[PDB]
Amino acid sequence: PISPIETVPVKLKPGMDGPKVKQWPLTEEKIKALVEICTEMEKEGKISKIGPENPYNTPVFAIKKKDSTKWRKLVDFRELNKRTQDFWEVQLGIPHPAGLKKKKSVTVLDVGDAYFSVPLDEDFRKYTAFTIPSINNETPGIRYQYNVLPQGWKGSPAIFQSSMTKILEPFKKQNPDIVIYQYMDDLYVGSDLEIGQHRTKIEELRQHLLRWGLTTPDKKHQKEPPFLWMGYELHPDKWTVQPIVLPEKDSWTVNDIQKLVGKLNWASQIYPGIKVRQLSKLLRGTKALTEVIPLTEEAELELAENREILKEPVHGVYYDPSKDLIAEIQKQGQGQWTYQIYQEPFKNLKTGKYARMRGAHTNDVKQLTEAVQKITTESIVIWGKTPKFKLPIQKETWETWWTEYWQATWIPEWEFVNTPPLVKLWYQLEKEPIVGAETFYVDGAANRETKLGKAGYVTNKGRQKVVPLTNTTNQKTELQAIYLALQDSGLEVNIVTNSQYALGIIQAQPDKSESELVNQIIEQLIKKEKVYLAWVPAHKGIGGNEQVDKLVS
Amino acid sequence: PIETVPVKLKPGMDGPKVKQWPLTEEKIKALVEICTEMEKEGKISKIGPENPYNTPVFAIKKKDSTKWRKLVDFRELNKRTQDFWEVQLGIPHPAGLKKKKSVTVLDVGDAYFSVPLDEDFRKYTAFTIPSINNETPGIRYQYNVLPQGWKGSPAIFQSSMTKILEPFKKQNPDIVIYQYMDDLYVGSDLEIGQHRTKIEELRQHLLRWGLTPFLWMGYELHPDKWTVQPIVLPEKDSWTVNDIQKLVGKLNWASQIYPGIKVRQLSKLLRGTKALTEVIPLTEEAELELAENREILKEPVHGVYYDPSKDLIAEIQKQGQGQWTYQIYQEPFKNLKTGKYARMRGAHTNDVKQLTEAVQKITTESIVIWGKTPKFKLPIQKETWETWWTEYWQATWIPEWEFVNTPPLVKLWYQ
DNA sequence: TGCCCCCCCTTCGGTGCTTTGCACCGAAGGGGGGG
Ligand SMILES: Nc1ccn([C@H]2C[C@H](O)[C@@H](COP(=O)(O)OP(=O)(O)OP(=O)(O)O)O2)c(=O)n1
Ligand SMILES: OC[C@H]1O[C@@](CO)(O[C@H]2O[C@H](CO)[C@@H](O)[C@H](O)[C@H]2O)[C@@H](O)[C@@H]1O
Ligand SMILES: [Ca+2]
Repeated sequence: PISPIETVPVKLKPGMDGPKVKQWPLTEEKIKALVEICTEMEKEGKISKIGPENPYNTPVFAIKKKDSTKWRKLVDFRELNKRTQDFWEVQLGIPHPAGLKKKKSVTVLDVGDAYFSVPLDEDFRKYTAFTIPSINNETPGIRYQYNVLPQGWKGSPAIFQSSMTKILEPFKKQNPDIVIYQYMDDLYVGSDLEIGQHRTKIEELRQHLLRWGLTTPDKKHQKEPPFLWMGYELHPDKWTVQPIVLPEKDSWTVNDIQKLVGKLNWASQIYPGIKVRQLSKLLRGTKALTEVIPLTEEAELELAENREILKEPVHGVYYDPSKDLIAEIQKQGQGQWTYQIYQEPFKNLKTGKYARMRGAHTNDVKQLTEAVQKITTESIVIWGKTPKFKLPIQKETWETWWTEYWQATWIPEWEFVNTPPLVKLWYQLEKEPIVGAETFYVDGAANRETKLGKAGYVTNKGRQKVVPLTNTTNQKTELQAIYLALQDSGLEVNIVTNSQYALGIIQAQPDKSESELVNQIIEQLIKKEKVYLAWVPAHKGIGGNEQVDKLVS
Repeated sequence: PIETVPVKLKPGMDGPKVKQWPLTEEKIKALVEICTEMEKEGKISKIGPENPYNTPVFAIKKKDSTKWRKLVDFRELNKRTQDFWEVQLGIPHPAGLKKKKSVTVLDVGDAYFSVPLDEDFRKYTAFTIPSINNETPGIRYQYNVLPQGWKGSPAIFQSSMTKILEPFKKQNPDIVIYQYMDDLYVGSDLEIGQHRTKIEELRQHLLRWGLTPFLWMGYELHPDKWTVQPIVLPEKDSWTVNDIQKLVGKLNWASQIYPGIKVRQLSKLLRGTKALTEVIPLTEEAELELAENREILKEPVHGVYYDPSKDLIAEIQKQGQGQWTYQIYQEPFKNLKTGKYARMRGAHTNDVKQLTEAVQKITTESIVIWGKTPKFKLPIQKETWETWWTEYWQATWIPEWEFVNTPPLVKLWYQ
């Protein structure tokens, strides 16, 4: 006698009726294998046959299981999902082995036909109707409705996932010495008990789950390490990811590159130093999914660097709450950053990488702060606390940055680590004008229609310049005019512009930019020793600003 | 045996569907302990995924408080909950609360748990407690009584609240009492010793209802000592070319607020093309223009007044060295109040703490002065603010904010 | 030729000030992974 799993109330969206999609043609090899599986569901009571009063229907198909001889029955409920009410998914994330604490006893379980062991909402089973051809549509055929959670309905995961928690709820409260990682039907159960007292509680759990209609077959019962869990391998003291297959094809399409970068991102959690910048840079463009791309010289070297990392098998360690968390970031160049999280040296819990390029103009300090924030969120997800940071930036470099930035920025408790390349500011603008430096009154202008423009400067020493520009904008000339001032000036120069656009970019001290002009301006600023920038309003009769605005307009 | 006040949403709006953000270990342990005790007392109940609504939840510690306090980010629900001013349950704002020498704030939100909630409205108060490392799927809850942090809780409870405060307001007619969300602002002009005595009386006056986070804490405000930060022109003798350039840039911006400001006689001092550090004297016409402009900055801005139907908006400017300036307005350049903060907690070491502290200071002033919370324009990146602000938040309310990135081309509020 | 969740990389359209150019951002579609 099994206790009923309480039905979850399910409704349709207001003013919407059930689905009527009929059925697409199916090949005979699939039609035959389907009728055998459906008869098994009628036997166990998971599917009823009566439905002449049912005008609804949903298409059905079948694909095999992952490397198994059993076909998996699926139903295209995309029309039902549009008309079904919205659910709030109780699955908030994915568990990670780097957050696990070492246990003396470990067991892995998997409920059999998990979706089919939970009773569906009574009033909703009429909308799960579906037809299957008997013999190539010669005879009408057998119609059915689902009495349990089907596969393909958008509410099936969330309903089973919350129902699974209600069944485990009395077991976990009455056994606080046990840790249960539930992810759909996959069950990780670990404790510091004698692995015999563990086998007892495991069998107690097996019966407790069997007391609610959930079978735990021995084919999916894992008792001996290594435990294959969530795509990893769990050893008693270390963990590692399941083997990675790198396609070694000599003719790369767009879809091959997409599969490559995807697996490199997946491996970058434990394999340190994975780069995908030059490889993904081949993917940028409006190319079709089949177009063949020749690997560039930098992308081929980067692919070779990743092969060397994946040759040697790498492992991670488990989480000790009694020790602090340490996060150490290294700069890889070209906006790429890798990091490791560990508690004891050379024993990484997990690695990762941050190569996100946000903004048209940035610097290494911003990218490092973005990397620290990505790590902080990840650590709070996995361990619920912020790690101590080891950053390749000197305290003086950071202090100079955050105190002078106009935006509020901050990094948690961190210490400097002299691991080159170090992060530094490549130039810094003076806060006050430079005595003895030539003052460059700078301005530009462009015609909105002809896209022609001029940009130049006038200094206090009589120096002047105007340069005509073609296929340009007002913003470019304003940048171009500052660039001229930097080129024709000494090591120390005062530059007075009226461009709010250009001054906002430069004052953020970028060292890299998507604009060729900004990079040339960056290159000039690094060569200089003292640069003072100042803004004045236009059309107010100010200094050389009125003189240079006439020369460019 | 208390009938529930039926509550509806604004027509044409759904319920809140906001995802739960990650929580630290200490906050999850605090919420699980609190959400277990609230489940024993029937104030909350577990729900399933069939409830399509969700609202973030986390815990805070008020100033000088060692015990945790559950806080729900009902910002999305309050915007979608019917304004109770149309139901006439709105609380009028006393214009004298800002004039009292002392104002004590009391967290009376625990009394809201005694009043049930409309059954057809409980599904909108759904929240989900996360699990560390996603060990367990989301454990979803919903409210059965008046939840803390919802704008309808003080409106429904105000009918009961006016009765509990009747004997104290009559024995002390000079004391102004204002209610905003979970807080009670009590202001008097007495001596600080006699003020705290009347505050302690008000605490024990509420215990007489409790028998028929906790109430023991109180925070002292002094709105009569609040000062404003005006736009100021620096006093110099030898002005360099760059000095006058910055001044003209500042005055030109200020002309958008004070239309009487002129710069014609100061701009003509910048006629030539001189080096930025060259000292230049002040002409006779420019001496009057600068003196006349200072007088315009003394007098108030014409036609600035608070519109109770308009949203308040607050901008903040990080000035460095622990200095922070802010302005509260409803229409652009028509500022209702300008101010400056200094030596706040986190000065010279943590900007996000100071910015979080300044947002709390500004919001508290807006509640005392107008009974509203302004929408903030925060000088910070989105991810930088979303990562740390919950670690330094100490209030029971949460204002609305957007993020800006305006470089300081003209130092306008601070020299 | 199904469902739900998490991650990164690229693209594209909407939004608001740098303004009618340029910058930022969230959604979406590609990939990886899990059940
Ligand atoms: N491609 C997949 C794989 C899984 N699942 C969902 C539905 C299953 O109920 C659940 C668990 O997957 P299983 O492979 O374990 O399937 P059952 O648990 O359904 O069967 P088995 O007896 O093989 O365990 O995950 C899915 O929707 N699509
Ligand atoms: O920081 C904004 C951030 O918060 C989210 C979810 O946490 O939305 C919350 O904050 C918004 C900004 O005020 C509110 O409008 C909303 O009601 C509230 O849930 C995200 O939308 C956003 O990324
Ligand atoms: Ca299974």
